[PDB]
Amino acid sequence: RQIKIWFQNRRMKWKK
Repeated sequence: RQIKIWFQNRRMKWKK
């Protein structure tokens, strides 16, 4: 399945 790096790859694109 997914949801492991998915939005994490869209997460890495953050401002944290």
